[PDB]
Formats: sequence, structure tokens, C-alpha cells
Amino acid sequence: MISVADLDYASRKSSIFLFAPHVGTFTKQSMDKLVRPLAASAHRDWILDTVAGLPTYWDALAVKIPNIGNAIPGRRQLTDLDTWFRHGAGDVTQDDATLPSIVVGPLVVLIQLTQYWRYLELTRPDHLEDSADLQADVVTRQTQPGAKVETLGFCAGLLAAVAVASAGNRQEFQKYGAVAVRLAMMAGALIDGQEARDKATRDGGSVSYAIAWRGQKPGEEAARIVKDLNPNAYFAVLYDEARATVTTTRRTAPSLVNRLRAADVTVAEIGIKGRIHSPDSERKNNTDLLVDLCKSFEDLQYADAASLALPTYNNEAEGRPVSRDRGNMTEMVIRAILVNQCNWYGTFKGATEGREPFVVTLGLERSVPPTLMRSLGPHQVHYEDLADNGIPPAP
Repeated sequence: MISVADLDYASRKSSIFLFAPHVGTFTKQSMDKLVRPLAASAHRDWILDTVAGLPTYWDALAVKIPNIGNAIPGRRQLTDLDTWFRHGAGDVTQDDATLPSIVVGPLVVLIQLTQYWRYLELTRPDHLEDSADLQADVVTRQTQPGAKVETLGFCAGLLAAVAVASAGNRQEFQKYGAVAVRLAMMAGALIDGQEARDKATRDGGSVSYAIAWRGQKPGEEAARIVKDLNPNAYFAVLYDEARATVTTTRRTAPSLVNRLRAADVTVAEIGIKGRIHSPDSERKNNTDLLVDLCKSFEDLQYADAASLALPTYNNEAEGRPVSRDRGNMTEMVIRAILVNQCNWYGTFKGATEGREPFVVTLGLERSVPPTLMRSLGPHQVHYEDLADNGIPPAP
């Protein structure tokens, strides 16, 4: 545990707010520990308003994409989510089932956004009240020496990162935060729906593994093994120089694991179920439909790429924030998460190389590639490690 007072954040050259991906799963019990402080916080009213509205967006999604609408009880999952925040979960000890992405996506967006706001509060200038518009302040000061700010999302972290980058003040933080929650729900539904459909087949649903090798050659063998298991298996995330996340169907998982291990590749199962960053034809078609649907809702839009309040990144290793002509940010985020490979290693190296940014990770998973963490030295912090990092109850 580290105190904000011990970070020397005041001596930073710049900041990158890194919004983490999902990795591990949640139960009602484990998630309740995070939901309760959210529900008790100053964010309560805007959270409730946002979550109350989700079933309407689910309805539209179900009409647009009947294969997803018929596959999962999306409405029930979302009405239960509303009750969870509004009235409480009740006994969370009963069911050890992992929560679906249609709910975890929205919840993790909220966790990340509230951590971000609390970080601004903990590090705010001495003259500012804790009730001040902290977003307006960091955005206004971003031109001062040593006050540059960028946001950098990793997979689902893109939803929160782009919300913050779109927001010039508190009102816009709430507006674009709500957009992010809705998009997270919808992306989660596509993942969950395909998973339910897959489980009804011999191939089964999908699972993912964090893998690691040593050297060029063993990496090539790992790639060969995954390719041989195409299209069941694929590389979802390129995480570090010699680390990746691979996803495959349950049917082929033992084969994948056993062949990788025989090739001297370490393999560790991660929690998240389903297929993310997926090249599947069904996923491509569903994503095209979701993109079309989002175009029809003003309330599903982020700021335009030419109008962001702060710079932000995709996960395609550009070496710089997305260009001002990149256009529709909702489409970029949806495609980046649902279909496009996540080149995290290249993205993170690109965002940090030749610079000395203070990297602050929001979320619940450690996100800085080990080979690149060393060079960041002391100018980094993972939010979970901070003292007094609870979301404060409403004043």
C-alpha cells in the first residue's frame, strides 16, 4: 500500500491514465463489495439514472440482432442490475456463478470512472475544494508545464478512457460516462450471446489463457500451434514481448494447453469467458449490426476525434494518440473491443517510449507489461495499491 503523499506526483512530467481490461471473473458476492460503495457515493443519482435506462437499449439491440436477443435473458440481467444498485443485492452468498459481461462491462466502467475521479480528488491542487469540478481543472491545466494528460484504455478500458477523453467538465464526464456504460452493456451482450450459442454446441463456450515463452523460436512455435487450431483458437491480446492471451473453444482447450506446454510455453487460465477481439465471421456480422444501431442514437456517441478534450489511444500500436481525422469514436471503441486484435505491447510501448509519463492504472487488473514496467521506475501507480482509495460516501 502506498499513500498519495509518497508518490511525488507533483514532479511528474505528464500523466497517462491507463484504464485496465477485464481478466478475472466476479461473483455476486465479490462484486457486491464494489457495488455498495458506488451506490452510497455522490455518483449514486447519475449511476441509477444510467442503469435504469439500460433495458431500453437492450430492447433495441434485441430487435436489431435477434440471435443475441434470443440467446440470453438480457432484460432480467439488467433489471436485476438496477435493483442491485437501487435497493441492494440481498443475500449474495447463494450462487457462486460468475457474472455475465452484459453486467460486468457496465460495472467495471463505473468502477474505473469513479476510481479516476477519486484519484483526481486525492491529487488535486491545494486551493481546490474536493467538491470542485476536477475534470474541468485537469483539462484546463493540460497545457501547463508537466501537466499534459492522455488516456489509454486496454480492451474494455477503452470505454472509460474514451469517456474521460471526451469530457471537458463534470457534466460531460457524466454524459460520456453514461455512453460508456451503455456501450459496455451492448458489447457485453454480444460476447454473452455468442457464448450462450456456443455452449449449445459440441465446441462449447470459450476460455482464455495467459501464455508466456522465452525467445524468438518458442514464440514462433506457439504461433504455429495456435494457427493449427484456427479458427477455434486465436491470439486475442499481444501483451508483452513474449506474452499473449489466447482464446479457444472448450473442446480444443486441452489440446491447446498440452501442446503449448510441450513446446515450453507457460499457460495459465484467466477468468473471463467468451471471445473478445474475435475474428469470427459471426462476430464480424454482429459487430457491423451493432455499429449500425449505435449510429442511430445520439446518446450512444462519444465526442468526435477532432473534438476530444484530452488525447486518447486505440490498441493498434500507433505510437501516438488517435489522429484528429479518426471520426466516430463509438465505432472505434466497439470494433477495437469486439473484433480487432489488441496489440497492447505495441500500444503501450508506443505511448511511453521516449517519454517519462506518470502512468496511473485505473481498474482491477495490473496492466503494465513487465518488460516495460522497469523503465517507468517510480513514476507509476496501480490505483488498487493506494491508501484511502475507497469511493467516499456522499457528503
